[PDB]
Amino acid sequence: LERVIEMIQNCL
Amino acid sequence: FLPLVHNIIKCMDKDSPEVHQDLNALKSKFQEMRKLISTMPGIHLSPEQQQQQLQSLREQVRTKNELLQKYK
Amino acid sequence: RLLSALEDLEVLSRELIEMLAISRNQKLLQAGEENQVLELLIHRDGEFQELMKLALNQGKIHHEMQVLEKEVEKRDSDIQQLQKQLKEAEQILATAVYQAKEKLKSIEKSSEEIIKYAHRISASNA
Repeated sequence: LERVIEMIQNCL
Repeated sequence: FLPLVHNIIKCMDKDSPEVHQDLNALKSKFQEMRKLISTMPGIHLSPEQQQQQLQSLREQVRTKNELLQKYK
Repeated sequence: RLLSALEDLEVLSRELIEMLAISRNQKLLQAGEENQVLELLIHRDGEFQELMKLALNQGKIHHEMQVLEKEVEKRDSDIQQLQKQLKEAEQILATAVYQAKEKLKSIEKSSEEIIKYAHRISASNA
């Protein structure tokens, strides 16, 4: 959930 | 490529001094440049169409980015 | 158009040399001998000194094409990772846990009743 949100905000 | 030809044209306009035993430089200058005309990136199509293609693909790039904002 | 403007320069120069050298070429008078052809060369140079600058803009315009396509690839390269994590996301979740809910919870409730039920037929195996 945090990785996806980080993925959502970031290019990767 | 393209900036060089303007220099080649400048050089070709300042040659052919006199008539004697001479070097066929003017003959090698139109041939050298004629190759440069055959290698210009953009004479194959009009400039307006290329610019229109830029905005059309910027529309999707913007739309994808704009739809990437609703993504959040 | 550009290539045509150059074959004129060579042809005009070639004919100019012949009649400044060949004395018998007076009868065969053609282009590259008068002052009108020289003026034509100047106009060709002027036209040839305009089509290059238009092309220089085209090359720069085409360069802006590649950078945009790269962004499209970058905006689409991550999609391959996006699709990879969606299938992973679905598999992570335990779907249809309602079966486990009505099964496990029913066993739990009563935990005080199962213990009492098993205390009276114990040692049920040989």
